[PDB]
Amino acid sequence: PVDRSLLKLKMVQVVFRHGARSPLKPLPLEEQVEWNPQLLEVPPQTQFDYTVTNLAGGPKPYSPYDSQYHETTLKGGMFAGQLTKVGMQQMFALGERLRKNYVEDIPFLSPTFNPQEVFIRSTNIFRNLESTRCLLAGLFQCQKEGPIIIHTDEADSEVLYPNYQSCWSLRQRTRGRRQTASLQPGISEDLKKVKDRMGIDSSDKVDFFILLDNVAAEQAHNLPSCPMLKRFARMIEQRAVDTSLYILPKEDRESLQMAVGPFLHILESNLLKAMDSATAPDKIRKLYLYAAHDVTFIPLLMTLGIFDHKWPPFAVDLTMELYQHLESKEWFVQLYYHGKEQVPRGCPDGLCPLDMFLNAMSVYTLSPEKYHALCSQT
Repeated sequence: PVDRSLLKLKMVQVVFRHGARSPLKPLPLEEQVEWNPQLLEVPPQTQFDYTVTNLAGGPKPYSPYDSQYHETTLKGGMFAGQLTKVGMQQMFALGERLRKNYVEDIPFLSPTFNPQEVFIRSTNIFRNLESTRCLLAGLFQCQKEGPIIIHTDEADSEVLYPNYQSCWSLRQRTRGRRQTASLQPGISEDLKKVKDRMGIDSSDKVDFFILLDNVAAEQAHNLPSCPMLKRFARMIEQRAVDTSLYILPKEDRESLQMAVGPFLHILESNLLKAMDSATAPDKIRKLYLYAAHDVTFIPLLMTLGIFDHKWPPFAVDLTMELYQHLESKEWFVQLYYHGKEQVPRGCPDGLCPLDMFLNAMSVYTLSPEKYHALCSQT
């Protein structure tokens, strides 16, 4: 048994999903809920100025995703996929929770944003950059000692989600299952049933991802959803998860490696920086922030053996704390998901000795050189 009073907090990594937003695509029904631009009013307490650069960096890369979303105008006038004031407030509250843990309860982080203590990375999509702003606003109460810089990568090299367009081997392994996923036993019958009851045309192309997208977005904003959409909300969520897992199952190790392995390699590398005491204390940070996606969380959670079979909700976070025992000099990792203490695969306890944790992750970790080899057929 370890006495936690001799544990000293060294490093924190937070991976989070953006807050509540408008749907990527609306449902194909004559009667749709309105997405009103009034939902985009910025809460004053989240006002924080930042700039975005590439990883170098370097100018903010072009975002194909932002362009794609602006091609879709929802009933009411909002664009698809935009963070709302509801989402901004969720991200702010996550920020204030972090402040409680890492600023107030122990003096780990400065009360004001210090560029040298914090590394910030996001995918290059407006809802993630804005969520990052709101998280920081809550964590630092809109106070900074220096400019906030968010790093983002070119879409073609991005590792913060499974990248199908850039990784040829991943695309090839999953293509067959992706084709047939909605035709699988029990998924297909449920899908047919929900579409029938909702009066959605048999010809319309709709899967559980689209249904879940809309019910989660509508529910988070308390919009007047179709009564049948509400009746099936839980089943819809379950089947969206089943679809995802059929395509990228826990038993397919190599697909998991290519999907999340490079991101895990990043998280591992951060932990390892603690093993070198003298080397580059300049490069090391106290806090690493990554704005990632629900499609990142699912495989990520599975590789850590903590997946709960729920769709990762708006503003969810995965938090990794690294401690060193002051007497023993042993290193320990603690993992939390959505505020809840977790016990990862291959770990005896919630407080996991660093060496055992690293061994567990190493099953799925993918170095950049290996990953690069697989991204190409030739």
